[PDB]
Amino acid sequence: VNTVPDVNWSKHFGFSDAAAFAVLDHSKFAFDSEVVDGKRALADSDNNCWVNATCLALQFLKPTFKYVGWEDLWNKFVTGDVAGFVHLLYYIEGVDKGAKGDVESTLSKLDKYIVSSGSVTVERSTLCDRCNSTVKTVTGAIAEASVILNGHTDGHCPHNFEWRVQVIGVKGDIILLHSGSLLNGPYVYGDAYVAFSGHYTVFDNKLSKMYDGIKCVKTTLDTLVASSVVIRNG
Ligand SMILES: [Zn+2]
Repeated sequence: VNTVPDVNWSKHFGFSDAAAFAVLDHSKFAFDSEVVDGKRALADSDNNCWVNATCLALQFLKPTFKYVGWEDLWNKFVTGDVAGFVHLLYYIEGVDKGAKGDVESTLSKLDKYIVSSGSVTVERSTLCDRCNSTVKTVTGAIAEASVILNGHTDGHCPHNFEWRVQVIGVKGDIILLHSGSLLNGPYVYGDAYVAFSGHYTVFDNKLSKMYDGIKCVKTTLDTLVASSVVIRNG
């Protein structure tokens, strides 16, 4: 009779069924957390490693959210009230509590809720004399691109020349989600990498440390297979 209208929640959160999220208790998603080297990390529990990696990646990115409700739940997350933002991730990605989710799939959905912060330029080059190399610049906070330093082949033109795809520039701040099969480095340089340790971790590339839940391990990027890279001011 006297509730916030449903369209008020949709404006607040930016998706049409937000009232159905807003009515739900979020307290089952209040995972234990600690602040480890200045960032909020979730203790490993209930297959939540994918949530920890998503939220640590976002803290390396430093996003500005487009919608007030996201901004509010994010500010609460960083100050230690984590449940609402964590539930929001399970809700948006569509993962049962207790099941594993895919970090890159989740980050990909979050792009529309975040103010654009960077751009990535990918060249698809060929030596063919009939076909032309192409260049495409994607602008956002999260974008799909090969995270392999020297690029990768991408099939052939009909004249039998290889196409090669490669990141040739990054401006601003952006997370690149790896596009193809998982491979060893060298990787495009960034501040942090989402990686596989049999589960998700996040590697800080300036401190050379790996977050595993709330634990921290000094190790090297060479020991890891990265699925995404967080790049800051180029
Ligand atoms: Zn050709």
